[PDB]
Amino acid sequence: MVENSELRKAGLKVTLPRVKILQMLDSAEQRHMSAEDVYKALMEAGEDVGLATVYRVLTQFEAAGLVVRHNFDGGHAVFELADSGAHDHMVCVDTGEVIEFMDAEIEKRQKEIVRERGFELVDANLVLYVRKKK
Amino acid sequence: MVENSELRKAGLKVTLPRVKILQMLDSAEQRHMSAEDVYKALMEAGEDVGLATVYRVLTQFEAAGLVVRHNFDGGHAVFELADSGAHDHMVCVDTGEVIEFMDAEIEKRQKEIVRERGFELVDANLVLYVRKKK
Amino acid sequence: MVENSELRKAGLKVTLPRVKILQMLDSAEQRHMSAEDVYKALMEAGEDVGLATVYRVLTQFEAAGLVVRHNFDGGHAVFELADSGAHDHMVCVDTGEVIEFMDAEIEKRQKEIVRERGFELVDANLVLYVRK
Amino acid sequence: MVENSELRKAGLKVTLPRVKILQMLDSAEQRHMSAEDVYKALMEAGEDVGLATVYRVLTQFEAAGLVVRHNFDGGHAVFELADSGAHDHMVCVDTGEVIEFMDAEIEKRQKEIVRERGFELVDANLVLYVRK
Ligand SMILES: [Mn+2]
Ligand SMILES: [Mn+2]
Ligand SMILES: [Mn+2]
Ligand SMILES: [Mn+2]
Ligand SMILES: [Mn+2]
Ligand SMILES: [Mn+2]
Ligand SMILES: [Mn+2]
Ligand SMILES: [Mn+2]
Ligand SMILES: [Mn+2]
Ligand SMILES: [Mn+2]
Ligand SMILES: [Mn+2]
Ligand SMILES: [Mn+2]
Ligand SMILES: [Mn+2]
Ligand SMILES: [Zn+2]
Ligand SMILES: [Zn+2]
Ligand SMILES: [Zn+2]
Ligand SMILES: [Zn+2]
Ligand SMILES: [Zn+2]
Ligand SMILES: [Zn+2]
Ligand SMILES: [Zn+2]
Ligand SMILES: [Zn+2]
Ligand SMILES: [Zn+2]
Ligand SMILES: [Zn+2]
Ligand SMILES: [Zn+2]
Ligand SMILES: [Zn+2]
Ligand SMILES: [Zn+2]
Ligand SMILES: [Zn+2]
Ligand SMILES: [Zn+2]
Ligand SMILES: [Zn+2]
Ligand SMILES: [Zn+2]
Ligand SMILES: [Zn+2]
Ligand SMILES: [Zn+2]
Ligand SMILES: [Zn+2]
Ligand SMILES: [Zn+2]
Ligand SMILES: [Zn+2]
Repeated sequence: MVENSELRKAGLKVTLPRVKILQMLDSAEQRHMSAEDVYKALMEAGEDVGLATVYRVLTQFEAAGLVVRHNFDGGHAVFELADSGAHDHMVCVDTGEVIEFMDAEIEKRQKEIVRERGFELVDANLVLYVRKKK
Repeated sequence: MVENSELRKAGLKVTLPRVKILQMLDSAEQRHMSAEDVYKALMEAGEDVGLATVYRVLTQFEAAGLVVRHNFDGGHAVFELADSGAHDHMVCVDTGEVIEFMDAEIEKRQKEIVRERGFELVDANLVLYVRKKK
Repeated sequence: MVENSELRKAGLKVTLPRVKILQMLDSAEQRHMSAEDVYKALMEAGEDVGLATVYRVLTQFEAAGLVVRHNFDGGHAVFELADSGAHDHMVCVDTGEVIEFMDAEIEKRQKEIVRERGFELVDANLVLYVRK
Repeated sequence: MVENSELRKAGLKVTLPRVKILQMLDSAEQRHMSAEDVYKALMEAGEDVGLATVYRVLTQFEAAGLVVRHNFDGGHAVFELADSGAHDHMVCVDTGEVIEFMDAEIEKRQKEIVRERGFELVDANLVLYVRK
């Protein structure tokens, strides 16, 4: 996507680090990245952005809604482009593996539960902690 | 419930502060309490437990599974006795009001989504952020 | 008492809530406010900002460097303007009373420690948990 | 190298994972490990502890006072044995390099500040963010 239109969308001055990090997420191979993952990846692509900046920019992106922040294993923060796959996850509680899913039935029931009570749905989070039965 | 059987359940030496705080939760009027709420309430009932202890004991309880920890408004931690109502919440994103719900349809679909993929369900969290439409 | 100029240096478009929250933090300059505390105060003043809007603006400000975020008692987040005094606190473990202090000897020793190591000092944080 | 006696003082029943994780933290005493780092090491050693079990044990230890929890780079939690040295760190903002230091002048001034105020000192934390 057009990073510069997005940064204007979110009320954020277009600056070099903001554009480099957003390009990294857009083009990232792995969908769930730690702040350290983004910093390692920028080094790889030969971009000079310190870990402190990387985390601050991810925090602005989250607050602006560009990115969703999770804590699946409890011990480190995951950032994820804020698209519609970002809200439905199964977590293997023994390995830390994260698996996205989408079930139209559950998406529809969620809107029902909330309208029947006089509300509109702003946002849903569903996390399914799972174990491989055998 | 019998606090002392619970503390043994969870691998926790029975001590005065652990039993006072657990009695407070069991008998609390409000279901979602900050650490500050529990400390204020203990003062009220005329029990001498410092804020630092209160938070540490809640942290042990969470880790032992006796209590569930949420962050609904992003700005403060909520502790909640770990019963079956502790995993399904709507949050009014303008007021911070939290409302528990239970929908048997959604509970059943969640088990389906996970067995059809070779897993057993250890735990589910569902948070519905809502706005009062009018 | 409000500033769009503070927001610009931060690289942040000027908006109703950013301005209202920012001058709220300024016209209440030593309180150590939670997100809820800010939300309550705006309601008094008669603003209309949702609670989630408050917390997202305060997080934007933290990232931008306009505000410092602490968690003193473990339970709730404190948002403080990034002034001199915002990095040195004593904290009463039993009550959660928070108290800013500033000690020039301490602040001098910090810079010497760092200089004697070939580093420059970007920021320091000191928290003293105390009782009695 | 493992201790059920450490666990007892903490008020914690002695269990397989608590013991295995505890001696893992001891036989790797200056690493500043994440929950994942601990989980990986146990797998090497050939233990069988789930990742979520690791993190819950480390949280129990933090609450019990056996371990100190830091978040140095903002992104992941660090779990450190609560020894001397576990509360004073420099931190390279650009790389996340972490370095323990201890300075007796600083440690002396801290106790004077607190004493001159009628307080006793329960715990202090110093973090110096540095570059170059
Ligand atoms: Mn981790
Ligand atoms: Mn709050
Ligand atoms: Mn359904
Ligand atoms: Mn702080
Ligand atoms: Mn609190
Ligand atoms: Mn509090
Ligand atoms: Mn200072
Ligand atoms: Mn000195
Ligand atoms: Mn720390
Ligand atoms: Mn990280
Ligand atoms: Mn990290
Ligand atoms: Mn020290
Ligand atoms: Mn001195
Ligand atoms: Zn792009
Ligand atoms: Zn999450
Ligand atoms: Zn999440
Ligand atoms: Zn979501
Ligand atoms: Zn969804
Ligand atoms: Zn259905
Ligand atoms: Zn979202
Ligand atoms: Zn009871
Ligand atoms: Zn939650
Ligand atoms: Zn929750
Ligand atoms: Zn749950
Ligand atoms: Zn449920
Ligand atoms: Zn269904
Ligand atoms: Zn649970
Ligand atoms: Zn102005
Ligand atoms: Zn101040
Ligand atoms: Zn600071
Ligand atoms: Zn700072
Ligand atoms: Zn032993
Ligand atoms: Zn150490
Ligand atoms: Zn410490
Ligand atoms: Zn400590």
